[PDB]
Amino acid sequence: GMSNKFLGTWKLVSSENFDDYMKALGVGLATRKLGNSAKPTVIISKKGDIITIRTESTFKNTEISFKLGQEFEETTADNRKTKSIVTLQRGSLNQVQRWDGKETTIKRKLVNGKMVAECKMKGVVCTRIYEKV
Ligand SMILES: CCCCCCCCCCCCCCCC(=O)O
Repeated sequence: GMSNKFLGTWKLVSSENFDDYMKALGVGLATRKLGNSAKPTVIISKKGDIITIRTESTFKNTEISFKLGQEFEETTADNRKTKSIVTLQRGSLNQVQRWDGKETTIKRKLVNGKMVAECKMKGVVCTRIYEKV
């Protein structure tokens, strides 16, 4: 299953193209400004076969709990109500969110002890790097 090397608390240290990513999602300007300013913390944890990914920022906190490969209801930070599935592919945690006939993917993998999130919406690709705290 998911490597335990994912487990822990992670701090955003880099973001690239997040603004176009948020635009692609339909996020408005004032909200994009706060999203570009945010340096969130991501806490990954597990209890049994339930994985929890919690995101904490001054603007918005979010949290999802799921079992691999089982679709669940998610409320995103920009308040989309999505049906989502997290899968494991070559050590990459891959989240797909679907709503209103659209789809975005967030792929999280470990690289030299950092966590790299790649976010994809309509060909826009955003890259966010996190360091373990
Ligand atoms: C990310 C929380 C704070 C900013 C909230 C602004 C609303 C836009 C959210 C878009 C989806 C966020 C995807 C984040 C991917 C990651 O975990 O790095």
